Amino acid sequence: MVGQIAKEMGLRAYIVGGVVRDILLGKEVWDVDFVVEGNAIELAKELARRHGVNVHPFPEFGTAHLKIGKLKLEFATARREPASLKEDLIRRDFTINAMAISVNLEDYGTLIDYFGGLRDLKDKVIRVLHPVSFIEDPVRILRALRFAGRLNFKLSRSTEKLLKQAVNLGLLKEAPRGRLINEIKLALREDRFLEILELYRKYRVLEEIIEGFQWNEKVLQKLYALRKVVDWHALEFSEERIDYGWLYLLILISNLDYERGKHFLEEMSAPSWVRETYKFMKFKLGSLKEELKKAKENYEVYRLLKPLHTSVLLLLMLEEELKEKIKLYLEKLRKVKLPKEKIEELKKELGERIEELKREIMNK
Ligand SMILES: Nc1ncnc2c1ncn2[C@@H]1O[C@H](COP(=O)(O)OP(=O)(O)OP(=O)(O)O)[C@@H](O)[C@H]1O
Ligand SMILES: [Mg+2]
Repeated sequence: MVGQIAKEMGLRAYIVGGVVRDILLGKEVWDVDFVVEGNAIELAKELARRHGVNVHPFPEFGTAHLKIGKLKLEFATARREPASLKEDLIRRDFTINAMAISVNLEDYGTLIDYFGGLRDLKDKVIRVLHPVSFIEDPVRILRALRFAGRLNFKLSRSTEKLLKQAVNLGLLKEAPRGRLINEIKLALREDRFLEILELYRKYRVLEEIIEGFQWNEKVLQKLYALRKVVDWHALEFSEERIDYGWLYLLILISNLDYERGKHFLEEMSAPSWVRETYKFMKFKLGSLKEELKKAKENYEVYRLLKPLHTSVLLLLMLEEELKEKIKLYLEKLRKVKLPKEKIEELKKELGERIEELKREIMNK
């Protein structure tokens, strides 16, 4: 694979970063990151050569990206931004991300841990490499929590102190906006994203990001309830799955004004249906809940929930009194079908009579 060419080219290549951590944690990963002492670009192009695949070079970044099957390989030259592996490693964020495993033939299968990344790994501890790490790259403030959210890891004393410092220093607000938005977009893709929100509330990061944002108990409660509803729905219908991460985000921004909220969602590069759910949540949701509680017949609820998005209904299952109604619509009302002969007798305006018969049968 690599070590052959690394030996033939006299270079030294290493599997580096999150991939190594995932391997140690027994995680399946098809995305592989390499750091090389040598010329990594030529090594990558020669790998792509021998394998006969296509290689995208990046002279500016001094890196190369090549894909074999659905497996993606990124090769990078060791750099301090020559530079030894250690110097390339210490510039990264955390200890568990700071390790490497050699693919070179002599040392193959050797985990190289300078900073005790394995020590901090087994202790479930997120730890920065250097004391200025948060000031250096503010994104890490969020990142740590995310990892701490994902793996259920605790922040070390030093790390927590530095993090709280950098947060109180407000460096988060003066951080590059794009990278922050990216980190947030990556955070919501987590299944542990709710716990990440717990850490967010704990260290108050969102208050330093979004305009006029604060925390109250009702939002948190509706977030737990949201987790319940999401778990139940994901349990019942496996083919109806959507992205639930945005729903929590819509819960958080619920109390905020429409203008800045819309601007924020457009700033997040959010999907259509999400922002549509937001606009529908602001204005039309109140009268929706009103007329929903005012519905005597099941068919009326069917008519009301028919044009609605599924996410809107899932969001509507948060109400206790509306639970059985939503569950009824999902598991019964919308599954109703008809025979042939009846349609033929109706044909001797069509959809009207169809909805009429729907009204007839769905009330049983
Ligand atoms: N903001 C950052 N500061 C320093 N190093 C970083 C930063 N972001 C990523 N890295 C380094 O890049 C490597 C992989 O990048 P990435 O941000 O995808 O993290 P990851 O471990 O791959 O997370 P995931 O497995 O969830 O994708 C990490 O091991 C880390 O050392
Ligand atoms: Mg990765």
